[PDB]
Amino acid sequence: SDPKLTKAVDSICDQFIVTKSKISQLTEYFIDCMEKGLEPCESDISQNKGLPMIPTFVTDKPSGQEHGVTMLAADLGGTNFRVCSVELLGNHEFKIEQEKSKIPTFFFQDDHHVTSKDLFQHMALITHQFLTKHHKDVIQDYKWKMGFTFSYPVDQTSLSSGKLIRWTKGFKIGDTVGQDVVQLFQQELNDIGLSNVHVVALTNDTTGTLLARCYASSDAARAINEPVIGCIFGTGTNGCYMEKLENIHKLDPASREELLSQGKTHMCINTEWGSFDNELNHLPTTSYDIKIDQQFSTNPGFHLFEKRVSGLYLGEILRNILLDLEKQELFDLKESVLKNNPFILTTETLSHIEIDTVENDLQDTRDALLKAADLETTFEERVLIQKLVRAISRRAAFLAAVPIAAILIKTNALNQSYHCQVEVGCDGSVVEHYPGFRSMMRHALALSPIGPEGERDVHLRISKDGSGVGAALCALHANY
Amino acid sequence: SDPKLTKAVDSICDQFIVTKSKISQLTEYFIDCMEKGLEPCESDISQNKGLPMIPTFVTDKPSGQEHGVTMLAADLGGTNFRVCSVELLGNHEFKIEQEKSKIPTFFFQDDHHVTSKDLFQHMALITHQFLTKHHKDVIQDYKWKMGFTFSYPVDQTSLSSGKLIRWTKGFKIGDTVGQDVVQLFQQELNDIGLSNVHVVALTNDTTGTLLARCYASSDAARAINEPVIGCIFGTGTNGCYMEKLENIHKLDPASREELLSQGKTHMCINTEWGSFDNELNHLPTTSYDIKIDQQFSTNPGFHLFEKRVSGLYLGEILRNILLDLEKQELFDLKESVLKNNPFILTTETLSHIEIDTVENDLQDTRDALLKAADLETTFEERVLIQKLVRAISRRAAFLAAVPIAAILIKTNALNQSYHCQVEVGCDGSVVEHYPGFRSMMRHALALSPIGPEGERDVHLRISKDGSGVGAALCALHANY
Ligand SMILES: OC[C@H]1O[C@H](O)[C@@H](O)[C@@H](O)[C@@H]1O
Ligand SMILES: OC[C@H]1O[C@H](O)[C@@H](O)[C@@H](O)[C@@H]1O
Repeated sequence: SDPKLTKAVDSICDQFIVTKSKISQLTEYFIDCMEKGLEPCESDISQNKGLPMIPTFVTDKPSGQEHGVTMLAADLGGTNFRVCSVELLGNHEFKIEQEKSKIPTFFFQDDHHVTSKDLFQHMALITHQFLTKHHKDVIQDYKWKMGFTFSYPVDQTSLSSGKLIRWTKGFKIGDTVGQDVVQLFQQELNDIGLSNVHVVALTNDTTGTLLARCYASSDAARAINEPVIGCIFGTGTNGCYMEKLENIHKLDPASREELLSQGKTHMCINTEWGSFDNELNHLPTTSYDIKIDQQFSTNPGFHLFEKRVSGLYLGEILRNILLDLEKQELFDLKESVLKNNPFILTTETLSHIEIDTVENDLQDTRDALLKAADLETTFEERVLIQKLVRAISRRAAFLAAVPIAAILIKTNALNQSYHCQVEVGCDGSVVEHYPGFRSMMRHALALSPIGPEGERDVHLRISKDGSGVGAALCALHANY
Repeated sequence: SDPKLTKAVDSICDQFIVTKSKISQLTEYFIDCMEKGLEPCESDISQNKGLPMIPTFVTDKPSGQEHGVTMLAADLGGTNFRVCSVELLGNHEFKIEQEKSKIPTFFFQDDHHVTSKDLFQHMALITHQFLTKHHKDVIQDYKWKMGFTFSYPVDQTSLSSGKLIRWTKGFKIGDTVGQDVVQLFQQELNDIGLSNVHVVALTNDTTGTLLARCYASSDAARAINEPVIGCIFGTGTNGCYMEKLENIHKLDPASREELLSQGKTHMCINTEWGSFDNELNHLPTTSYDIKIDQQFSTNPGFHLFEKRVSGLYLGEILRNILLDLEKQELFDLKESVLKNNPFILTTETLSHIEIDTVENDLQDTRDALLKAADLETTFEERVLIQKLVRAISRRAAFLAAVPIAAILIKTNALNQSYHCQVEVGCDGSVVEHYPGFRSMMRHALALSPIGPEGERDVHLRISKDGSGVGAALCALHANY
């Protein structure tokens, strides 16, 4: 027991407190940023520091009765790449064949040069392998339609076109920025004899999450649970929603009028809320967050909301806290390997600490810290490390509720029919598996302007779109 | 169209309102009735008018790692009888084969005499039919153990013995009352060559629901979701919970000390909360409820809470309201068959009205009323019937939350570790399929003394396991 270490920890934990008044302020500011982000910016989209609010050119929420021939789907995340074939049977049913593979660490390192051709050649070959394994009998001329789920910010110009704005989540491929990722992918498919495979749709992982949940939600569930948000809380964080065409002022007025005359009323918006308040006008900030953004992040000055929320960064926050406590001569790092190893403490490490119990002398915390960075600890040190972890995760979960509450308020989403609630489709390892993260998001929602009664009308449902149904639904609509 | 009918309906709807203060009163009173009911009744158990609080002789919550050879299970409800075989694989997994069949209307007509042998012979033959279909090769050669789920109040004397206290729901076989239902069932199994099938456990459907959730709940979910209540909202309503052995004063002190010395701390209590406040000291009561209890129910003076909540009675409430409005010359029943047909309006009929919409001129309500009792309606009449239905169902759901809040408060269930929440295993057609019932129960929980913060820690989870797994777990434990 070191009373000076205990007070230092309690003081740092206080730096992560998010009050009811703060949530209200951030919710209000988020809506302002939404409206600003819906206006056209005559600057560079890569220079823009506001809330991107990217039109996805998706205008229809699936009913569940969509059906068609087998579609192809490719899904590039922050960790895995998947190729799938999806047969939409209507009636909320589908057949899926998929192959999942980790993204090689080769694409995340700077010691050797990585090019766009490396990435998209790798993706085209995986596609070729999938088609050889699961659809060998299909003619080599078959007119495959493919939907491409690309979980990165894209300057979407149509359903099938858009240029990469900037990488995130540790990806470092310099020459992809400013390039149309559908063309890059299509060219590599062409080069290996798969020119008959046409990438006809491009969706963000938020967009796919919303569409897939709209299609799969049964008639009974859909009756009293209306999916209004598809969002992600994993390596990164983001969410989408349906905005009135009239409010999407950055959209060409002729395109708006054309869509309106076709009977459309809304278009899905990829908010890219990981980049909420990149200027830090209001986001809770500690010295540890600044250090992560400026020194250890791949995109300094951008995606600052994500750096306080998503799983890529929560462990790194703890590392910088322990390093600061060592400089203060309060914590003995012993023979650990924390120093000079950014991101060696993972959110997976924290997940073993969050609900560890003192009845077992916090043995899971000890093992996790030894396994991660060879950090020996005493019981008393683990008690304080647990406090730090819980403050980090609570702030992350409280902030995670802000974009959702803001969207629900701006769109008046809680105004529905009798008994009908709003469903927020959630995917990602943090919201799904980090113990207590969902419970704290719900607490924060109850504290937000929607109040406890609004939170009861909100269903944070784990809804995974890892099978490519979201991309498949977009490809089904598009023309070959 | 008729302002006098509209004001009469609004006035009737106001009679079904349950206020926050009322919920608080009923929640407090329920706890008092729990403590009274845990004492010896000092009278006949069949004469007892208090909260039964029946000890089930189940003292251990499954861990999920139980495993063994295939067990048999039989489940007699108020509508169906099902036989199944359950293979417990450990690791929260199991294989189940089951056959469901309606209870013949022969057992529902008093026009001819029905005996216990009729019922249990029918059950034994269905069991034989199940074994012939799914286990033909070893029907007569296996020493089968069977768990018996009997969804009726039983004066349980051990895990495998208990006498029927009284029938509920649409059942009445006089010679079963006071008889050990395990012996009645076992005797009929013996008579058809199934003496090798041993009924070794007897559980209420509430008890089985809790056990099944304890076994099926994954390690991760179980870590932050402790199942504390198994409850039913179907034809009837009821729930069970784990009570400290020291508080079960009606239990023989020698048995309590024996169990305690064996390391046991709790026993599951079948509350039979359908019989909460049979004297109507506080329960909301209308003339329609009194008419149902005194004239149309099989058990007048008992199960009065159930008669305001469960699916057997909600439709019958609407029938008595429409009959009252006709006597007043305010509602035209036309050529309907409502009069002199108790229970012809079902909760299934009401489920089609609850979220029917005026955008479709309430056509589903029109069809449901014609199909149920040949009641033609105008749009205005359907609008008012919908108001009545919604007032009936809201009262049912608000009352349904009272026993749950009371149990959680009495047992200090919300006092747990960090992030740990309580799970309430729910089964039955009403909570599962009646639109909005679960949402209204959650509102009522937020209004109860546990408050909105308590409701967020409560998860009303629909039991996708059933009472067969619960009975199978008890059979696995018992000796052949
Ligand atoms: O994957 C979640 C989220 O992570 C980052 O914020 C970006 O790459 C987004 O495009 C993506 O939606
Ligand atoms: O089936 C739910 C419930 O219905 C009635 O209340 C009784 O028969 C109970 O024994 C039973 O648990």
